[PDB]
Amino acid sequence: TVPVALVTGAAKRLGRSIAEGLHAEGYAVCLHYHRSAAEANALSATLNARRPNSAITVQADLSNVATAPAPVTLFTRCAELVAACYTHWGRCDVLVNNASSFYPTPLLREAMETATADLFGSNAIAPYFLIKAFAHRVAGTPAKHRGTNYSIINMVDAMTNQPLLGYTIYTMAKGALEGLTRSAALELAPLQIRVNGVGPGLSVLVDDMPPAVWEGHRSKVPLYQRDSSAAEVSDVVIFLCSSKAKYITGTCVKVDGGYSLTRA
Amino acid sequence: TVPVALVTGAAKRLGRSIAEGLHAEGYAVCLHYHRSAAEANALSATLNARRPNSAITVQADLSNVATAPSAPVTLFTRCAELVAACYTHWGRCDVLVNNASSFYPTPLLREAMETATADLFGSNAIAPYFLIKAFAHRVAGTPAKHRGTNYSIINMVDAMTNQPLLGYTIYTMAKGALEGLTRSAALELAPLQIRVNGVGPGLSVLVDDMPPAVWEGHRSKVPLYQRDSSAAEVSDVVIFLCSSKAKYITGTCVKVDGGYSLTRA
Amino acid sequence: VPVALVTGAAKRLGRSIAEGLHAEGYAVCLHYHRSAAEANALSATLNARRPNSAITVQADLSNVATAPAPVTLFTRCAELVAACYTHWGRCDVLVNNASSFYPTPLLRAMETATADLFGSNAIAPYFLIKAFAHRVAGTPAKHRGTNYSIINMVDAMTNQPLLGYTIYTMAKGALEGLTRSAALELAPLQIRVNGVGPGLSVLVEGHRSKVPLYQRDSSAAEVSDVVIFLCSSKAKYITGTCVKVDGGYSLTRA
Amino acid sequence: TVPVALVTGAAKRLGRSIAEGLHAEGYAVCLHYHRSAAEANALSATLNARRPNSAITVQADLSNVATAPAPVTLFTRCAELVAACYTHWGRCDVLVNNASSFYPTPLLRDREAMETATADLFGSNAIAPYFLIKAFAHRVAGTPAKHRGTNYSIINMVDAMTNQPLLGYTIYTMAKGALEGLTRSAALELAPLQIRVNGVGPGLSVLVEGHRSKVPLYQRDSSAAEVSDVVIFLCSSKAKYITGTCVKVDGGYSLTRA
Ligand SMILES: NC(=O)c1ccc[n+]([C@@H]2O[C@H](COP(=O)([O-])OP(=O)(O)OC[C@H]3O[C@@H](n4cnc5c(N)ncnc54)[C@H](OP(=O)(O)O)[C@@H]3O)[C@@H](O)[C@H]2O)c1
Ligand SMILES: NC(=O)c1ccc[n+]([C@@H]2O[C@H](COP(=O)([O-])OP(=O)(O)OC[C@H]3O[C@@H](n4cnc5c(N)ncnc54)[C@H](OP(=O)(O)O)[C@@H]3O)[C@@H](O)[C@H]2O)c1
Ligand SMILES: NC(=O)c1ccc[n+]([C@@H]2O[C@H](COP(=O)([O-])OP(=O)(O)OC[C@H]3O[C@@H](n4cnc5c(N)ncnc54)[C@H](OP(=O)(O)O)[C@@H]3O)[C@@H](O)[C@H]2O)c1
Ligand SMILES: NC(=O)c1ccc[n+]([C@@H]2O[C@H](COP(=O)([O-])OP(=O)(O)OC[C@H]3O[C@@H](n4cnc5c(N)ncnc54)[C@H](OP(=O)(O)O)[C@@H]3O)[C@@H](O)[C@H]2O)c1
Ligand SMILES: COC(=O)C1CCN(C(=O)c2ccc(N(C)Cc3cnc4nc(N)nc(N)c4n3)cc2)CC1
Ligand SMILES: COC(=O)C1CCN(C(=O)c2ccc(N(C)Cc3cnc4nc(N)nc(N)c4n3)cc2)CC1
Ligand SMILES: COC(=O)C1CCN(C(=O)c2ccc(N(C)Cc3cnc4nc(N)nc(N)c4n3)cc2)CC1
Ligand SMILES: COC(=O)C1CCN(C(=O)c2ccc(N(C)Cc3cnc4nc(N)nc(N)c4n3)cc2)CC1
Repeated sequence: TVPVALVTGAAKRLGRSIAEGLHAEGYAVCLHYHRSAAEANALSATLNARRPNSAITVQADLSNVATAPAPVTLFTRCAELVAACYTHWGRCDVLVNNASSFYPTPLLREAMETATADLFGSNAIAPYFLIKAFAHRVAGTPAKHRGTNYSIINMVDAMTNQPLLGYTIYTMAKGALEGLTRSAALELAPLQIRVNGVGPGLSVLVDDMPPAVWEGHRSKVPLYQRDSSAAEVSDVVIFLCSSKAKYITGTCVKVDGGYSLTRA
Repeated sequence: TVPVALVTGAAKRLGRSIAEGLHAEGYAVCLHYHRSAAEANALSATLNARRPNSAITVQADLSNVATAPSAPVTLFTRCAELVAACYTHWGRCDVLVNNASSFYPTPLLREAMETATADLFGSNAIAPYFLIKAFAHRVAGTPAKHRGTNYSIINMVDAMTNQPLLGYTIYTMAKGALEGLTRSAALELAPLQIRVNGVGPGLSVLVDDMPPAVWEGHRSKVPLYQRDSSAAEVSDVVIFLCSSKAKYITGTCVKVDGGYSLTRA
Repeated sequence: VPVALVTGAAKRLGRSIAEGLHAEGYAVCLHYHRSAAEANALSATLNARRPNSAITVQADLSNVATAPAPVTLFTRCAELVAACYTHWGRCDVLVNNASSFYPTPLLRAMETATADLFGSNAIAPYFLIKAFAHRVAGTPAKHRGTNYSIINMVDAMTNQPLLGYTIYTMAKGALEGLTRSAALELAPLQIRVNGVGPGLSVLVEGHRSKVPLYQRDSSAAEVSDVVIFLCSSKAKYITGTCVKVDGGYSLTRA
Repeated sequence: TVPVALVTGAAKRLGRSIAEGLHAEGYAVCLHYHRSAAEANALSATLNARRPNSAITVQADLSNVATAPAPVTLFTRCAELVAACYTHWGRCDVLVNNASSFYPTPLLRDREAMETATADLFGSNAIAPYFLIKAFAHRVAGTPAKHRGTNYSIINMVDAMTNQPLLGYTIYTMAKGALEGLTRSAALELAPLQIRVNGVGPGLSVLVEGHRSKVPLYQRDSSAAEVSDVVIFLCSSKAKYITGTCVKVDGGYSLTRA
């Protein structure tokens, strides 16, 4: 039988590239989305056309809030994402924690608050609950029926040790996700679940600024003097999920073109 | 003329030693507590006896939850009022030590878990963020000519979290976040000359609620002295980092672990 | 056909790296110091699979002068890179794998130990990288390869130092520095410089059981496959980074 | 009883500040120098004037080369530095590995040049510290327990910025990486003898406007005292639970990005 990957925030950009990369290796893919229903469903369509019954889409707000049905908690919503894989395909072999909100939370001058739950939920708390659910399902599976290549990838940030000015909550949340990578790798090793991180520097940079400014930022990357393509990140995620990487756990791989080696 | 330090979770153990260490250097100290009212008030008494009007106590749950007042009171508001208490009482707040911290297992493998999330993440990460925000807002709001000359924020982190304690995921995640806060705040608050640094104990003031051989077993693994640290062995470092001699240090984490993080299984 | 230079290629991890690269279509220059038999045997196997796809070169990578004026380590390193160019006209990949490893205790010979441990693990890699880079720079842009990659074999565990191994540990620390410095300086020439750090691999029960994942040391392939990936064009945005291949061993504490 | 500190490259700048800081705490200080005899001797004079017999000077090339007397090896020269403390004062409590050469060794465009460069940069920054630590430890081990000092401390002067390497400075950067490894390895091995081994890493200090303005805190390089005071604290008994750690003294400079 065919292995299953759950990719959060899979609709576009890096998540899509990760979903596509995994699909190209033969994985059936559960495509999580929050607001990008159209893009997610379009991606599912493409993948199901190449290979029937190889893609589904699930909607979830991964912010640390209760939602409307008692109210539904984030944990419950995370458990149902993993469950959707089991209900549809009877398994979940790979989890990619990719979904992530990203915007300023300045230290210096119902916003703020919202911001805390959105940024911490998507980047840190939801990944925790998702890993918990993922692990619970593997533990609950009889050893003889388990998959042979369980892999969890956390999308971190190569640059957060050189924090982006005004992005504290985001930076804090990636710090937490790094901790989750290490703690989960240790605790889930007995179940042969590998937990690793991939950290982009600058990838698929949006040109929503003066062209010369866009160019200024990307030119700072020592290698190629440009931001990465989506595939340049996703191919690494795909390798780490492959059985050739089966001795790697608890580690974060920078995919940053040497950007973290720079100084002001 | 007397500088003011806010120390969270100041009632006992490391927080108390930090409060005492800062007080010994001339600081007036605002002693935060959650459940340890007796201990906090006793400590305040001792310090006020040595030096009148050099200690106060404030109560606050630093968990990421709304509390009862009218509208519910958010964590952010509660954090702001901690900083405000220093300004109301002494007209200043020069040092913040994010020490308060909950610490217990949140296993990945087999109502509870949810209060756990808000308690562990609130105390270790979210409250420090809001506390730093409030601290910084008050400095920015103070006219340059009236500002203190040695602003210092110390976050109590963990020297061992890169070698995670089995079953302590949320706690470990939260310290990870606090490390991020240290670095991000240091960069952003540098223009205001607010230094933000971390102190990371390994094993300190270990309590023996286990067979003696097991207790001795844990402490013997520390390469230096084969023992856990005293409270002062940690707090003295916090105090140095707050001193003006350490005024070029910001955004860094100092391990106080007797070489424990150098070990392997 | 692209060319890889693998130092200490005769056995264990170096052999697995040489084999892994060869399986991807690389011609491979197999460096050895004392293991002539093993190196030549490996060359034979590879040349049998694919004619003219393997050669062997001998060099002491210790920081000493050797007999011919005496020959310096730098010269010896330059000749290793040169051997690739003389034979195949190119050198696309360099894997700094050769490494001596033994106690240099601080608490109760020592001088050859310093030159051996520091030379193989740090100084020779530096000279090798220098020579490698010089040859790429000297090649006209239109004739250059499209996937230049240098991999340094580091150690996942050296931040948790092995008791009594100071010089070795120092040397890996230097090799890590080399990885970062070289990655930055050679970026304009599109030469990627990265590190792979094993924890416990191909151990010659108590020790291996401490590895959280699988409770065993790794196989050679479990390390070499990662080296091979980093050399592939799919990894072309990775430079200046070290990848631990340690089954979570560096996450442990006493 | 008067404790003794050996400070390498003690003649000027940070080393001098470290020597002065330690002396101000009551230490007798052995001032190592290579080429700066005048400055070293002038510093010794000042310190001996404040407190008779509290300073001496010793000359040594800490480069990884043999010198003229059989030729004298670096190891021997390092052992004699530690020995000089014992001969003069009967003890050596603190070692500060401060001496360091620092200049470009470019990977991209004189063969003898590059070779003395290797031995000079690696010797001073890494190999000599190793031998110095070895000698230092040997002397403590050889001292009967009842006669040992109570606050043994070795400080290695590292670099806060080497993870963001200075372009063209490979050998130097490699050597600091080695010194970091030495700090960690020595801390572990020498823990049983209660010898603490730590690192201090400046970012930009006592620079000889564009460069200094990049430091987030104060937008300037540090003073010598802003670094040396930290070295002094780490050697104090209040820091006696700190070992195997590197303290950045960089005004947040390592937090920056291009
Ligand atoms: N791009 C870079 O240069 C860069 C650099 C460093 C690290 N990274 C990391 O790499 C990963 C992917 O990068 P990216 O640029 O592709 O990310 P992105 O486009 O900014 O976000 C990816 C997806 O996350 C989902 N998301 C955001 N908030 C959510 C929430 N509260 N609940 C549920 N889903 C939410 C969104 O889904 P919907 O659209 O469906 O709403 C979005 O499509 C992220 O984890 C990021 O932190 C990226
Ligand atoms: N001790 C060690 O071996 C060790 C090791 C590594 C790191 N650390 C770090 O060093 C710091 C102090 O260590 P410690 O052992 O002295 O800590 P601790 O005794 O376990 O906790 C300190 C105080 O934190 C307060 N606290 C806990 N949860 C709170 C909440 N939800 N809201 C408000 N206050 C809360 C408690 O105050 P009340 O008693 O008033 O309720 C407690 O007295 C901590 O940040 C810890 O993470 C310690
Ligand atoms: N094995 C592990 O558990 C482990 C763990 C961490 C890191 N590593 C790293 O991974 C790499 C390979 O590991 P390994 O176990 O395969 O290494 P290894 O067997 O101990 O050594 C590999 C080769 O290095 C060569 N070599 C040693 N000293 C030399 C010198 N002075 N001049 C020239 N060549 C010299 C030897 O070549 P000859 O036989 O021809 O003389 C030897 O075959 C090393 O860099 C090591 O540091 C390995
Ligand atoms: N200054 C900074 O911005 C900065 C930044 C990062 C790290 N650091 C570190 O902090 C330490 C001190 O900094 P600094 O700027 O004061 O250093 P420095 O002035 O450049 O050098 C200090 C001393 O090292 C000695 N020295 C150099 N090569 C030697 C050799 N081959 N043998 C014996 N002695 C040798 C010299 O002694 P003589 O004059 O007697 O010949 C020199 O006075 C160094 O370890 C450095 O790496 C400094
Ligand atoms: C108002 O709009 C603008 O013009 C601003 C865009 C943000 N700005 C940047 O400099 C900036 C810094 C880092 C960036 N990245 C690292 C790219 C990027 C893009 N999307 C992301 N998404 C997530 N979730 N996480 C990331 N780290 C992430 N990162 C992008 C822009 C300032 C200008
Ligand atoms: C029942 O079996 C279990 O599940 C194990 C969990 C950990 N156990 C400990 O005894 C224990 C006690 C103290 C420890 N420390 C690291 C000391 C300590 C004590 N209080 C603290 N408080 C806070 N806030 N943060 C800390 N890092 C902290 N650390 C570690 C393990 C019991 C064994
Ligand atoms: C000739 O050497 C000797 O005198 C022996 C002394 C006792 N040894 C070990 O117990 C020991 C400890 C750790 C080991 N490993 C972590 C495996 C290993 C085996 N070979 C290696 N070779 C190199 N070059 N580098 C390594 N890190 C390396 N690592 C292996 C043996 C080392 C071998
Ligand atoms: C012979 O030397 C030369 O060729 C010059 C070339 C131009 N230089 C600089 O721009 C430069 C770059 C960085 C600097 N610093 C980070 C300050 C500094 C000054 N002296 C030092 N000395 C040592 N030993 N180590 C250091 N890290 C060190 N650092 C100083 C000057 C260095 C001096």
